[PDB]
Amino acid sequence: LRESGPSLVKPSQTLSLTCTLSDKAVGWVRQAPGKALEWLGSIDTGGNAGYNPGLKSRLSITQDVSLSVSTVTTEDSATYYCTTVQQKTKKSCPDGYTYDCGAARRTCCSRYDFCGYSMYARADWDWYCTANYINTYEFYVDAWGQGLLVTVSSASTTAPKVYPLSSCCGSSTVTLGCLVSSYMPEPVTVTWNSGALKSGVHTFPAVLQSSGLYSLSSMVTVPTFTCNVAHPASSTKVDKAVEPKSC
Amino acid sequence: AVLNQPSSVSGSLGQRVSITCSGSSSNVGNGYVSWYQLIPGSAPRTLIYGDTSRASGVPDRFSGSRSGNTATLTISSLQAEDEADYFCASAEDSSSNAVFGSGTTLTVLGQPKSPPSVTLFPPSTEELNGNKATLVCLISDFYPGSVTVVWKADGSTITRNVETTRASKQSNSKYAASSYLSLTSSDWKSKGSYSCEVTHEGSTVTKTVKPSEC
Repeated sequence: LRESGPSLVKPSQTLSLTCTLSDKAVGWVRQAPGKALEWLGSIDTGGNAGYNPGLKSRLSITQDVSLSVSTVTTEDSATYYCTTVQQKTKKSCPDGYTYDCGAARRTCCSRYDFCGYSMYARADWDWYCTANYINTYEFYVDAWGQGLLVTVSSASTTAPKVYPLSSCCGSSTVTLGCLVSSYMPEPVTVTWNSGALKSGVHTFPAVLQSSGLYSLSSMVTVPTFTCNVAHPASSTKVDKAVEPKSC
Repeated sequence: AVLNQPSSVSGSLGQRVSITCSGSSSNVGNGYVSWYQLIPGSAPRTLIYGDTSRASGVPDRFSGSRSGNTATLTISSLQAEDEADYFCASAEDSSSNAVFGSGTTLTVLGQPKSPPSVTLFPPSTEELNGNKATLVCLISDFYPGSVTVVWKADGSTITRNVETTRASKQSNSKYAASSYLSLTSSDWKSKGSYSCEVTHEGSTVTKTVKPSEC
C-alpha cells in the first residue's frame, strides 16, 4: 500500500491524501505523535463508507482512495495510514429463540411450529417468537501502509542545507556522514549511493535547536560515496558527494 | 470509550510475555478483538484477528486468548526484534467504527552488553564558508541504551550550546545516539581542542578534534 499527499498544511485548512486493485476495502488510520491509534473512516467495494462518529462532520473519503479532513488544527498533526480493512456485520436471532425462521417470514421463534406464521398471525405468537435480531460486529485490518506524516503548522517549509562529514586526517575502518541541518518540518530520507550501500548505515533521529529548526545526521561505515537527502515538504532532493580529506 | 492496556511489559530473551486489553460489553465483550504490532520505521503488521486466529504470516510464538471483557495477547520464545508497540482493537455500535487500546510497549532484556563507538566530526568547509561551526558526535552500537555526554574545551566542561538526542534502536538491535555542539566559526578557531565524552555503564570513551590540525 502507498499513501501520497502534502506533508504540511496551515491551520484551518483541508488535508487531502490518496492511497495507491479495487477488489478490497481500504480504510484510513491516523496516529498523533506518541498517542494511540485513532480510527477515521472505511470504504468497502460497494461505495459505502463508515466513519468515526466524533470525527465525522470534518471527514470525507472519495476516489475512483482519497481522504479529506476539514478545518485542521494542531491536534490534526499525525501519521496517516492507509490500511486494508475487512469489516463484517452479522445479524443473529436473539438467543432463546432457538429456531431461525426463513427470510420470507423474517422472524425468530422459540418453537419451530410457529415459523410458517407471519408477525402476529397466531394469538400465541408473541410468547414464542420475535422479529428483532442481535447485531454483532466483527472487524480488523488485513494490510497496512507505511504511513505519511502530515504536520499542521503556521510555519513555512524551510529546506535543509546538507554538509559532508569527514574525519580530520589524524584509519582502519573509515566512517563518513552527512549533516542535514536546519529544515522544517519532518521527515527526511537519507540513502547512500541511491541505496546500493545498505550495510553499515544509520540515520539518526532529528534534533531541535532553539531556532525551532531540525537537524539530523546519517553515518556510513566502510573499509566514492554520495548521500541522497530528500525533504518532501520542500520538494528538495540533494545528492551531495562526500570526498575524503587529502592531507 | 477507550480500551485499557498496560503501558509497558518486559521479559528476558526466549521467554513469554502477556498483554491485556480490558474493555466492556459494548466493544470487547460483543465479539472478537484484533491485534497489531508497530515497530518504529516499519508499517504496522496485523498480529491476530478474532479471539485466536493467528495472523497470515505470524509464527506460532504469538498466541491469543479472551475471557469475558478482557483479551490477552501472548508472545512466546522472545526475540530481540520483537521490541515494539502492540495495539488491541475491536468495534463498538457499528461494524465500520473501530476503537483501539491505549498501547503497550514491549522490551526484551538480557542482550549482551556492548560498548559505544564514538566518531567526532569537525565542521565542514562549506558550513565554515558561512560563519557557523557544528561539531557532530555520533554514538553507536551500545547496549544497554542509556549514555551520558559531556563536552570539554581546553580542559573545561562546556555548558552552553549542546543538544543530545535520545537513544534509538538500530537494525542490529543495538542502540545509537548523537550529540551536537553549535558554535560560530570564530569560536571554532578560538579554542585549541574539543572533546566529546560519552559515558556508558561506568565506562567513558573520548574523541578529540583540534581546529589547527584539521
